[PDB]
Amino acid sequence: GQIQVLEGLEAVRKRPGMYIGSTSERGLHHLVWEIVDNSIDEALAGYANQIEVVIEKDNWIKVTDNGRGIPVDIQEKMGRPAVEVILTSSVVNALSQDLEVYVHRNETIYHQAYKKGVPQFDLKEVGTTDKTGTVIRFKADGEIFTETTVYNYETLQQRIRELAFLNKGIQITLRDERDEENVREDSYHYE
Ligand SMILES: Cc1[nH]c(C(=O)Nc2nc3c(OCc4ccccc4)cc(C(=O)O)cc3s2)c(Cl)c1Cl
Ligand SMILES: [Cl-]
Repeated sequence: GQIQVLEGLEAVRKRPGMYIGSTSERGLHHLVWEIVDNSIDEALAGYANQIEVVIEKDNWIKVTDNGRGIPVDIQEKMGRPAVEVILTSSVVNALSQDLEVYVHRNETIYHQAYKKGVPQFDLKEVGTTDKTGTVIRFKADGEIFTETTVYNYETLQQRIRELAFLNKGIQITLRDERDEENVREDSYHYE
């Protein structure tokens, strides 16, 4: 089970272009689409209706949704929490130098961090909450994306606007916090 996980990460890092199209600027932006697509699926299942994408200092990406939260129940097949199985099978996690998740579920905040898809510690209870949803924060691996790891605000804006237009009823917000002195936000919500 666990051995099959490591080979999966190795495979994605060995031929990243086969999984995200390219290691150019295009492939870097794809990382955001892959995570946002998971939030959109949770909205289409009837659970979520708000997605926030933040470009943080040093081109971290934070994606937050108000869905049910990725499940944390032990996956009888792997003996690992479901969220760990799901994120260790993620292309984005494989192609990130660092990735962390916060799940709000069962009135609890759970946290796990990864490097190149490898968990750095067991899923941990870190707090309490009266909300549900998922926070993903990731830093693209510069060893993979050798051209640029800098996000283009207008590229992300055009695609987020498109996703809000195609998926009516979902509020999707993009915020650029890289320059703390000039913060830019665009928020889209069709019908
Ligand atoms: C930013 C973000 N959000 C999500 C996300 O919310 N995905 C979810 N998948 C799921 C989900 O997927 C299927 C599942 C997987 C393992 C164990 C039970 C169900 C189930 C349930 C549920 O049963 O309550 C809830 C969620 S929420 C993901 Cl994945 C990412 Cl990345
Ligand atoms: Cl759960």
